[PDB]
Amino acid sequence: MEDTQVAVLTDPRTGRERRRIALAGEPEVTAAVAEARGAGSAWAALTPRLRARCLLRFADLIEERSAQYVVAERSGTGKPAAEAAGEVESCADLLRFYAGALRAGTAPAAGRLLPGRESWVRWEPLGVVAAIVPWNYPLMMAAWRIGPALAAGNTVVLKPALTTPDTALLLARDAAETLGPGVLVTVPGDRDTGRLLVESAVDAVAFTGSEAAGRDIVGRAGLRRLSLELGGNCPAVVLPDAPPDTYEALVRAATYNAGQSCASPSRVITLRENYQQAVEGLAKAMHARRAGVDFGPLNNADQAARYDRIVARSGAGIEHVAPLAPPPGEEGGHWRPGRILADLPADDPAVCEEVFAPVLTVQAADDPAEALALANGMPQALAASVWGSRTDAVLELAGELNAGEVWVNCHLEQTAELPHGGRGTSGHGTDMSVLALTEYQRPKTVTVRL
Amino acid sequence: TQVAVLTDPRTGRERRRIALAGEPEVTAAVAEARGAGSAWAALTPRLRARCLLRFADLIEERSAQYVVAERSGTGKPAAEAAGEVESCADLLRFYAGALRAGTAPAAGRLLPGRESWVRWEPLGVVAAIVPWNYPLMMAAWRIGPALAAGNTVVLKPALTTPDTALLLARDAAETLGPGVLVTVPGDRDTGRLLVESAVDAVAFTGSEAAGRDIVGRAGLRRLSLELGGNCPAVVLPDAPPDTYEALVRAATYNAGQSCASPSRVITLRENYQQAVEGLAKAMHARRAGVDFGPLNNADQAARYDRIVARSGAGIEHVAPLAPPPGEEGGHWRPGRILADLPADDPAVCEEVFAPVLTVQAADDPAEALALANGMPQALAASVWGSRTDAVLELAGELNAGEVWVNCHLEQTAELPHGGRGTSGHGTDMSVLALTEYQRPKTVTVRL
Ligand SMILES: NC(=O)c1ccc[n+]([C@@H]2O[C@H](COP(=O)([O-])OP(=O)(O)OC[C@H]3O[C@@H](n4cnc5c(N)ncnc54)[C@H](O)[C@@H]3O)[C@@H](O)[C@H]2O)c1
Ligand SMILES: NC(=O)c1ccc[n+]([C@@H]2O[C@H](COP(=O)([O-])OP(=O)(O)OC[C@H]3O[C@@H](n4cnc5c(N)ncnc54)[C@H](O)[C@@H]3O)[C@@H](O)[C@H]2O)c1
Repeated sequence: MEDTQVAVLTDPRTGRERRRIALAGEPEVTAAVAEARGAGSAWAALTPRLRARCLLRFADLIEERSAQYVVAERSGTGKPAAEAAGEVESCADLLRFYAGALRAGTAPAAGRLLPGRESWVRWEPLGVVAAIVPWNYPLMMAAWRIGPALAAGNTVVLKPALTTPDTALLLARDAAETLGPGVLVTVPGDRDTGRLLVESAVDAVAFTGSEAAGRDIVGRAGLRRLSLELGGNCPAVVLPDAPPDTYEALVRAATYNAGQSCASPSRVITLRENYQQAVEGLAKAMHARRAGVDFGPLNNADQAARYDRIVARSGAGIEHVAPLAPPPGEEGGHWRPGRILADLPADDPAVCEEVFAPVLTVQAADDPAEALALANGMPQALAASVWGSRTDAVLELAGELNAGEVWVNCHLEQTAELPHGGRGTSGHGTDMSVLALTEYQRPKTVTVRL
Repeated sequence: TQVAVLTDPRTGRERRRIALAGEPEVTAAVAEARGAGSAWAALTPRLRARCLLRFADLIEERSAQYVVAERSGTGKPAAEAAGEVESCADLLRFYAGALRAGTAPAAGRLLPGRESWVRWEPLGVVAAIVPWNYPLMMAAWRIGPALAAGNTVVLKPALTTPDTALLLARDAAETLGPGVLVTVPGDRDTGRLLVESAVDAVAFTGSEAAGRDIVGRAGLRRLSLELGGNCPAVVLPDAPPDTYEALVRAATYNAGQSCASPSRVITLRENYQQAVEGLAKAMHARRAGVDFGPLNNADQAARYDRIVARSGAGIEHVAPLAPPPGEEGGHWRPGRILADLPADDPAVCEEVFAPVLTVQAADDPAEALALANGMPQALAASVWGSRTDAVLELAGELNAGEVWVNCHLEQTAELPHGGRGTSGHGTDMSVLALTEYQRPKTVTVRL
């Protein structure tokens, strides 16, 4: 029976049609998983040398076509040119990192561990990995999952978010040229496509997205290996001797990708002495950041309405709204301005919810110990920053914060070598660094009687 | 509070009446472990390792009581229980040492103008839920790395075998500090209440059905699963002379109640009959009640009966049953060799969890590998043969976390164990186990 599900995608900067795309249903998901399964034996049988070379060519091909990736990434996100260009560079770098890391791995030392036996330990891939990724960093979130998965010798079915299939489709095209047909397969679709993929004949699921989706996936993934990266609600603890550029730096991080980052600063926590300085300093810095000029739109109409709802429900006694300046002809885009909210209770909706927009709340604590309690007082625990001059104060807080990343006098700065990953309700995945490879491979002990 | 009335599996007679924990007791146990978490996590690695070394030595100092306790609800022979007490202490010493010797991604100037480093941090309170087949060792496998990583632990032993878990909690209190390890006896609903409690992670060892339930019940808690095996032993025609004796020894260890016990013997056509007869001769010398212990409980014995009755095996060799006088009411089942059976036979596809071996023939090593890898479960395997290229090529191809060559069921604290497929994806033993119980933190400092 002839049947095609269709999405008419729109540019978030303008609201106009940009792309009509067919969505994958059960037949396309089943076929994609079978294609990756069929490519698995030849891909896994490559030596590390040959596998690394393929991934290096993959990264160079992305780089060679970087202008095309930049346009594709911006079409569905509204990202500024400079942010998209940086993320294409970071994508290729991450692939190069794992290309090199897959040859440099270690295992428990081999030898005579049992009397009269020679033993060693080898690492082996899981098989087919499903990677399901959101719209906020389509290319980078794809790279975080497929990089280590492919490098560990798995094949991959990649399911991008409904509004941002574009770079995932280019990745599949360029992987076919450099890794081989079927090694990386992309299936565009909405949430239902993702659910079908989780129930398919894949060996593992690598998910990045909302907590509600994460909780649904846990149940329906069964005994498949599961890696979750969920929301953050990240604190920034600002001490009275914080450096002069603290407010500019925090506002720069909060308006990067229009504040649509898991690890963006959200909950600014000061002491009593610097509370009003921080509110005014953040308000002045944010006011210089104009939506439509200095950062992009929110991804879609649901995000903009959600922003509106949380702002309306907040009991903030102080509210500073930055300018809204959509370019000519872009009034139909999902533009929302920067906001600073202050004078609000510890359980305020703007504090407790992940706003996912350039909104900063400001709370005051009596002393560093209460600031730490506020910072660690949320169920999510992903990233954090500390701002201050005194080594003992900031490094002690850095050890105490419940987060996979703690920045001191900076925020939202990442590199392929250093891990990222949550606690609490943020999921327990590890992205970046050599530590990410372990999620996609399993050890085998071989013990030989002499 | 409900009271469980436990019986001795060697006799069927009452042996212990012990409280079965419900929600109030589970909730209080988790709060006790949570209250101990801050001081335990604050110990330096030097002090934490010294605590765990004293824990291991206290267990060995009290090994006679651990042996009696372990045997009481299992029926294990004395020599097997004594060896498992030694392995328990050794594993604790291994993780005492490993916790000081860890590494992390190298620190330094990874970003311009930034100094970065990576530290490891505990999850918090870990729930350890373990089965009755190796009560002490499976407790050790979970609590060892969890405690060494700075977590406190709530340990939920199987209903029929709380005995050594209670001793561990007493001896942990004396060496690690009160509340660092808390033991909660109970049944599967005690375990479900623990999964739903305010623990940060669940480390589970047991049946596939329970694992599937726990996945849905555990929510966003970090989860580690060690589930069933159905382990093949590929026996080539040039396998060494002691092959059948060694396979039978591994299959009757702990009355075959091992996740990694050999189950599916797979030969070629030229050595098929030799294997059936050699295994039957070796198994016939192992008499249930003298040379190995009972099955754990009446459910296990009935499960044995159902699988054997359902099998379409054309060949069946039954070893003798010889329970001592006074032990006629225990859950005794004999060793068995089954052969001449289809590839989807119940005895082949199910984990019998008793001293039963099936024997199947393949045309060549390629088809032997297909059979060995043709099950949903994928935990451990062995290969028996003399030629280096043949056995080592098979060892690479088998889907298993452990492959033994010309041996079976031999483990040590340094070397990992862990499943694929429907066997779960946890890692036990080796330094690799520690990662399940800790999380990295990148600290990046602006210069
Ligand atoms: N922890 C991290 O590293 C990280 C990184 C980026 C984003 N995030 C989080 O992701 C969230 C973004 O929200 P969103 O609305 O884009 O997330 P979402 O969960 O709605 O969508 C994410 C992806 O999952 C798919 N999906 C949704 N429900 C599914 C289901 N039941 N089964 C299978 N697939 C399903 C979607 O189609 C999409 O591809 C934020 O909470 C953010 O913090 C976390
Ligand atoms: N390393 C491994 O992979 C490994 C090691 C030993 C045993 N095993 C497997 O363990 C199995 C033993 O079977 P069994 O019947 O004793 O196991 P089981 O799953 O019935 O019980 C195991 C433990 O889990 C508890 N439990 C049961 N259901 C639960 C639930 N829904 N939620 C929480 N806790 C629950 C029980 O009370 C007990 O403490 C075998 O299949 C064997 O292969 C695996």
